[PDB]
Amino acid sequence: NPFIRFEQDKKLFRNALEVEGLTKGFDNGPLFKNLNLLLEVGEKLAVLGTNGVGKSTLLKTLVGDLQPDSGTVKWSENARIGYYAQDHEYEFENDLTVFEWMSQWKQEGDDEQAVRSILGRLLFSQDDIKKPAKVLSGGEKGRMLFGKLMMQKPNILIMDQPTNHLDMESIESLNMALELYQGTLIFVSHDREFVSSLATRILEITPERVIDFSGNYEDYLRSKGIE
Amino acid sequence: MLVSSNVTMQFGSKPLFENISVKFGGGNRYGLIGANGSGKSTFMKILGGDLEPTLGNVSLDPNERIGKLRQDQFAFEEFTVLDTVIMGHKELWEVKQERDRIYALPEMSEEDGYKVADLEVKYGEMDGYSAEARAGELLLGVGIPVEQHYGPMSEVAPGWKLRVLLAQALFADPDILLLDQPTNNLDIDTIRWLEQVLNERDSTMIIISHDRHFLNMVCTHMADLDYG
Amino acid sequence: KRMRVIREKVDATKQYDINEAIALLKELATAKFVESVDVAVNLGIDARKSDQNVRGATVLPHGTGRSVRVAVFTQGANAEAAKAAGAELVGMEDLADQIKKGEMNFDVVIASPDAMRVVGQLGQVLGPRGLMPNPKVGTVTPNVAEAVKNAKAGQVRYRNDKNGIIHTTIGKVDFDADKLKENLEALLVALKKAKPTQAKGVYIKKVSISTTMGAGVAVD
RNA sequence: UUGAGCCUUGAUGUGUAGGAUAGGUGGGAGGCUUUGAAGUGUGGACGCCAGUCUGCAUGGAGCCGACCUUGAAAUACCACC
Ligand SMILES: Nc1ncnc2c1ncn2[C@@H]1O[C@H](COP(=O)(O)OP(=O)(O)OP(=O)(O)O)[C@@H](O)[C@H]1O
Ligand SMILES: Nc1ncnc2c1ncn2[C@@H]1O[C@H](COP(=O)(O)OP(=O)(O)OP(=O)(O)O)[C@@H](O)[C@H]1O
Ligand code: NA
Ligand code: NA
Repeated sequence: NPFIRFEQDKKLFRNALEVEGLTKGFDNGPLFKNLNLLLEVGEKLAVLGTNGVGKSTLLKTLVGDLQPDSGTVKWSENARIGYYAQDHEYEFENDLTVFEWMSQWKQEGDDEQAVRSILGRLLFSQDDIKKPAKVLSGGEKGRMLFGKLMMQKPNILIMDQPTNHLDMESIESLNMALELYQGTLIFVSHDREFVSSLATRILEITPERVIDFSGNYEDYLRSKGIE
Repeated sequence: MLVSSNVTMQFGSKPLFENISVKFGGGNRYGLIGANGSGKSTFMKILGGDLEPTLGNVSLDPNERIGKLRQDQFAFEEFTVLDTVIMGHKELWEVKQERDRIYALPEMSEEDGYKVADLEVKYGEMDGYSAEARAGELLLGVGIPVEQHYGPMSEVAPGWKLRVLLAQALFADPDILLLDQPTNNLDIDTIRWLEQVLNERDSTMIIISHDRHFLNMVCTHMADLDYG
Repeated sequence: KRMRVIREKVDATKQYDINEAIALLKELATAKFVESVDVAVNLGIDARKSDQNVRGATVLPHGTGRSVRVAVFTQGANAEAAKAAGAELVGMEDLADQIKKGEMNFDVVIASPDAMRVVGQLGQVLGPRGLMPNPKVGTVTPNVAEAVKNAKAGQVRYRNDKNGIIHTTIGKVDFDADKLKENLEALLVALKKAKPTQAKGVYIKKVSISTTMGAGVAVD
């Protein structure tokens, strides 16, 4: 059972995000129509909706790598964003040793004694820290990105499907790691258990119109009419 | 039926798995479970022959068409979706494309004509005439539109071509299915369709899955890969 | 109805005699038709494996009792050779590309090794229905004149069912028992000589002769 | 009473693009119905729920392949499965 826990270096107050008129589409036009929202601090926003629709590309626009058609996204002043992309190959195509790859993100005020502690908690013991970063398992890679988020210590976590290639032990450790998190969280998942365990607001998009909520997934289903 | 004897793969200075010897076969479905980094993908590579073991054997019958899954490649990207799912049948694909090449090159001489007649009868026996139709009746199940069935592999979306790569594996009822994490980044409806279409088949299937509700749904045996 | 009044009269369990089965079929010939008789044998082979496939064609000692226009598929001298053999088709590159492009088919196909206009033009029509000639089946013959006698002389082809059954027409209820017995024997001998190398078990399990509108019975 | 094997008889095995819930061989395509109809008057079973199978008849004596879109044709039917 890996020991994962995200902390927050500089807590930020009042609104953490605001999105004003974020219409965008690639070639179907209204991928999401006239989005308008304001995300407070401590929100755990689970963005649902399932398939081919802009379930992602919302996160990509929020981080900025996918320019929107119209609209402006105003992050908080000190907002530091930890991004866990759904497709994360580009950060491992470069072939560094696991130790160097985890050491890229060491911050001001920590050693390579403290660098290796994250890998130790992530169960990379003595030889699995000598492998090329390219040759690693899918779960052993998702964990290695979790250990980069932990190392950067963000105050806004955006995670595109953080439950990929992770066994029961990992989706039981990270679930409570994010539950103890004190900060802004934006995530997307399909399994009706991980999203239901930790969520205070649901924003799911349907290929005609977004629908927003203000409660957890159980109340969401009862209001939808699902037994 | 597939057998493996003393596979013993090792790169480093710690045992990975030792003297693995097991008979896979009989129509049973073996969910292969384990931790996040133990042996599963490098074991379904060995069972398909992608990499030979450090010292061991894998035995298969002279003709047993292994239907295995991707997610070690993404970039075929040279041809249409129909003829992309078709080439899951590595036997039929070669005869089809070779006879197309022969038709392209002039002329059908006596070497060419006698080289082609037997390939044509082989194609008929392999029922390539109704190959594209049965491929399309599966692409519709996966969720790809009929009007763009014939589009090339660049027309498809990056998040939509893993659907085609999944449909390739289970093309025409191939015995021994090597499924490596098939349900990842798939939806509830597609998962239900897949677990329904795998429930109507008599073909041993070794499946990697880290979830419980799919293994507990389809699988019969629960092969583990822990402790070595 | 007739199928309700003959089902009791004929039983499929009792493997009737070689002459008794034919006699019973002749007695039961009632439908107002020429009523071609057919024969179905159950070879013992594994159709899942290609090397145990039995593709063949032989000239029956009497004939099928029907005439089919053996369309010649050839070009050049080889295609023109069949014109003097008395065939019901004309072989040309255009005549197979345009004339044979929309044409359904002939009764059978001759083989031409010189011309090539009727090779890729068939496609779903020339191969999907099983009319394409192959060297083993004798359709792709070196000589159009040879194919004329191999098809117009009373030659019958056969390919396995997906479960390993060979059935084909043998004659008509007008034909006599003395002709039909040798007609069946020739086909049985042909299959016996055409048995593949790896044929486990007995390769002739059941032999049922039947009419179009009648039932069938085992003969051996 | 309940397992299993075997035999005999009957059903079930649409996604398009089709009239319509066509299994592959191919025998034929003009054959099925009056030892008493397609529809009707009315039962049950099955289902991707659109549609199929079956008792008997006051009356009952007429339905489909030919066309046609498909890689492929038809409960016109019998065949070996
Ligand atoms: N890089 C791209 N180039 C072109 N079109 C794209 C690109 N990325 C996405 N699209 C298009 O925009 C659509 C939105 O895809 P999106 O990432 O929102 O899907 P998703 O719901 O996250 O999918 P999945 O769960 O299958 O990963 C895609 O289906 C595709 O049509
Ligand atoms: N070239 C290599 N060098 C060193 N170690 C390697 C190499 N290739 C693979 N490995 C190791 O082999 C193991 C493979 O693990 P495996 O792929 O079975 O994990 P998984 O996440 O359970 O699988 P899956 O992706 O199939 O769900 C890992 O421990 C990985 O580090
Ligand atoms: Na996505
Ligand atoms: Na892997």
